[PDB]
Amino acid sequence: ADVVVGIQWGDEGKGKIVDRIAKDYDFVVRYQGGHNAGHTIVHKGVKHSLHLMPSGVLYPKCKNIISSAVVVSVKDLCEEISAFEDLENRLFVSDRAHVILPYHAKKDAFKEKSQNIGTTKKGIGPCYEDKMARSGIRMGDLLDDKILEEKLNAHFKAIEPFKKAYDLGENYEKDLMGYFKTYAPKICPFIKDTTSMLIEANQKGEKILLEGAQGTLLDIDLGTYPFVTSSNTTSASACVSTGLNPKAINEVIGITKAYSTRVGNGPFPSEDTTPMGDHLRTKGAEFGTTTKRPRRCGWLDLVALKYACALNGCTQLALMKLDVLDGIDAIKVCVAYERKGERLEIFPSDLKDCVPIYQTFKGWEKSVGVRKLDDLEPNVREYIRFIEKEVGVKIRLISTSPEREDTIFL
Amino acid sequence: ADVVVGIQWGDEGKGKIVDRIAKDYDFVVRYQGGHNAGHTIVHKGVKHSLHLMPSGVLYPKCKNIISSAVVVSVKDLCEEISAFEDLENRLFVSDRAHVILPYHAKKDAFKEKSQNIGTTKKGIGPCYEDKMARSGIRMGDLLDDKILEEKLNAHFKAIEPFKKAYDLGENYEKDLMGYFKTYAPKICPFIKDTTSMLIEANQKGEKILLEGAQGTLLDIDLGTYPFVTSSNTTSASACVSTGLNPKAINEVIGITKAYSTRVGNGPFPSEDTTPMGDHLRTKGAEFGTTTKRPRRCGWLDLVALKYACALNGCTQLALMKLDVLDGIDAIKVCVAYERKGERLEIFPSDLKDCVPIYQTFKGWEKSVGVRKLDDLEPNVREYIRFIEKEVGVKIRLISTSPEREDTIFL
Ligand SMILES: Nc1nc2c(ncn2[C@@H]2O[C@H](COP(=O)(O)OP(=O)(O)O)[C@@H](O)[C@H]2O)c(=O)[nH]1
Ligand SMILES: Nc1nc2c(ncn2[C@@H]2O[C@H](COP(=O)(O)OP(=O)(O)O)[C@@H](O)[C@H]2O)c(=O)[nH]1
Ligand SMILES: O=P(O)(O)OC[C@H]1O[C@@H](n2cnc3c(OP(=O)(O)O)ncnc32)[C@H](O)[C@@H]1O
Ligand SMILES: O=P(O)(O)OC[C@H]1O[C@@H](n2cnc3c(OP(=O)(O)O)ncnc32)[C@H](O)[C@@H]1O
Ligand SMILES: O=CN(O)CC(=O)O
Ligand SMILES: O=CN(O)CC(=O)O
Ligand SMILES: [Mg+2]
Ligand SMILES: [Mg+2]
Repeated sequence: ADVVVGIQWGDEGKGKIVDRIAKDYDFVVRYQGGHNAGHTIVHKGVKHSLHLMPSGVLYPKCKNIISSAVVVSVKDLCEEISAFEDLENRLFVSDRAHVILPYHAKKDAFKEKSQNIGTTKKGIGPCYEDKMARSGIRMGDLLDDKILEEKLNAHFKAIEPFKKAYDLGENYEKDLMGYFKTYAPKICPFIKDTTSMLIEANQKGEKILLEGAQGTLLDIDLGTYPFVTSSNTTSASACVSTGLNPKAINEVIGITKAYSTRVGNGPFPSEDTTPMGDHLRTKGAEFGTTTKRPRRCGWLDLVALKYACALNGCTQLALMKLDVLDGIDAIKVCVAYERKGERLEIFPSDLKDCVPIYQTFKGWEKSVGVRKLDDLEPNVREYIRFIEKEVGVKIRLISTSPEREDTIFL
Repeated sequence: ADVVVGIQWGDEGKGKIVDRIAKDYDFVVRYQGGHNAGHTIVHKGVKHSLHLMPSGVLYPKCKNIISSAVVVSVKDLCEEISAFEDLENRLFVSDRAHVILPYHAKKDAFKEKSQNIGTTKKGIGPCYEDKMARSGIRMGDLLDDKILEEKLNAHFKAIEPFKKAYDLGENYEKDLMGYFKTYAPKICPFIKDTTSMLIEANQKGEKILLEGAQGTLLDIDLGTYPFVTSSNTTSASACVSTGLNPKAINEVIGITKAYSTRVGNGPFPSEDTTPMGDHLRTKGAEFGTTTKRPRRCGWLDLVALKYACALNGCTQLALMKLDVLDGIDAIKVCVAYERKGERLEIFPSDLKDCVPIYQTFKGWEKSVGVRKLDDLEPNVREYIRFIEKEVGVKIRLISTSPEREDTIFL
């Protein structure tokens, strides 16, 4: 199995890369996160913004799997399903995936008033909380009405003291029963034991592609806590809960932009808050695929990149959005941190007082839409060479526009 | 890096195996769980029951690491530290590990009144809940008094509505400040960036052994939910949050008993509730290393074992407690499940109505203390051969008593 992982703070271009390479796989698997994710595919002038639907959906011969460590908003997934034809037998949702309830999004919004993490307000964190509490509802529960009713009854009891605090509707209980009466029949045909499916697929030598969501620096354990998502986002997360094991991982494709973004609060050493950062936002159209929030923009940070590469075991890199830098006279790359007169070459566990140390590169003019290495300007290829040398991983895919085919393969 | 994982429901003999093989490693790493774990080492008539302390502690040249996905009761860890000499520079606790507060154990006990999971009542689940909420305190916070005070102040506000419900002391707030004034100075010298330590150790080719806690069937995602622990327990969990990556995993040693146990509630297809199960409990001294609860006992279940082997990628097996079966005339092994007239060869996602189908093996008389394959009775070796054939993984370690040296290496 191969894994596509974002090695920054999300939105690196994972949807584009997965869609570009998915034709050569039998399964494409979303393995963590929820509909906080937003993965944009563009082909022939048509854009799809996927949230939980895996990015193999444009190849009908692929089997798309939503695996057990995902958190599922059933209504939102059904709305994604309605955008494609004949998804029966090419989309499967794990019976072990946990279910996001409206309470979760209301609780997310409420706690955000005081925590100020900048979550997507989709209820992801609270759903993972109920999973750890072992009180959460799983997709398999939707297959039996009596089991679902017992679990919903426990949920109604458990949340009663928070009805006013969380601004829960006075018809919350009747509305939620009606929610499942509406959406359970639509989603139930897709619910399967996907763990067994992937155990068997691995044993049979089928080609499996695992699609990460978020990025390494948003990992609950190893990212910029508490400014992180509530799931593990590294490549090993793809073999924790899918039915695969670490020995099955072959290629690990780390996705990185030629600059940096994050959306929401938290440390960002190479952030550019000057009008150049605003230029990156405008030219790169850096607005959240899910929330439409303006992203924070900055320069590529190789200290953080080396850390993420180590945690993932990247065997190749995909370098994205080189075209956004067209016309910028000087490109900065953070190669180290200064901290109180100390030069840090290694990503620390606390980013307080870490100031970027920049190396500057000569810019280029017209990488947009280029499809051959021969046609890239010398200064682009010099930038690429530097990144490869510093990180120690070959850049094998280069993206020069949102379009699927505007990609160089090496 | 090599990984030792329990492939049943915990208590397979992981502490014994890790201690038996740890002399040949530079690092021994606990990577998940908390002091719910209880790992028993016996050597020369002296027993150590470890809970969070890694099982390389009896080899002073080893470096023992408590990694980031662990949950840490500081008082309990300090009490373990006091049992060994000169642990400075051979024990390191990740600055990213989360801290178990007394509130967590009180909340665990309270929710257990209605959930009846049968947790160890150590506060593990609630601590992982606060991690997903991104409100949890991490070990690195203990290194700065101002940061700890701000986080404790938020904790006091957050828990106030539960003071009566959870039977929190009226001096809870002053007691908890005093708790950290007592224990933070003792633990602070051990707190380090262990992620960077293991990134570097892996890059340098040092020998790393990862010690699992619990077992595969207790995995939060893929185990017998909700009768599971709140962490991931498979071998990939060892490369999610430690600083390693899946490509670094070499050997995966799956630890299994020659029969089965679980402690706490939940499905157990091969459970034996007759006096034979009571005999297994007495002869095997099957009482929880942590809680002293009597374990539920039963027969080896190869359907569940094949599932766990697939999730972990086991390259070798360690077969434990063969000596407990000495004198039993017929040994049963569950080779399949019957479910409503259907024969299941593959572990299903719901164990309801699954009845064990048994194959019977001729017993043996005196495997206890045997140290050479030549000295094992033919019927023992026939049993071993069958397990290896059915599971497809070679049994490389055979344990014939609690003692470190009562182990056969192949
Ligand atoms: N200009 C440009 N845009 C790109 C390129 N690759 C992807 N995109 C667009 O960049 C944005 C990436 O954000 P997003 O879809 O959230 O990334 P993901 O979450 O990693 O899939 C989307 O609008 C993509 O269509 C590229 O090479 N150049
Ligand atoms: N009789 C016998 N006891 C064993 C053997 N291996 C380990 N033990 C004991 O079996 C129990 C294993 O439970 P525990 O320590 O909780 O296992 P762990 O959690 O996997 O380390 C302990 O009392 C060990 O001392 C064996 O081969 N034979
Ligand atoms: O509890 P959450 O709702 O998950 O928010 C926690 C933090 O993580 C951010 N976040 C969550 N998903 C993100 C994403 O997804 P993709 O790369 O898959 O498209 N890309 C970028 N940022 C993302 C949020 O802004 C916030 O900072
Ligand atoms: O929330 P928790 O306190 O973790 O309880 C959840 C469930 O998991 C059991 N449990 C937890 N740790 C266990 C263990 O550890 P070692 O193998 O590492 O010694 N061995 C066996 N069972 C174990 C508990 O009995 C319960 O069923
Ligand atoms: O693509 C998804 N994001 O950028 C998260 C968001 O929209 O906030
Ligand atoms: O070794 C630890 N266990 O068996 C868990 C417990 O004691 O309950
Ligand atoms: Mg996105
Ligand atoms: Mg134990």
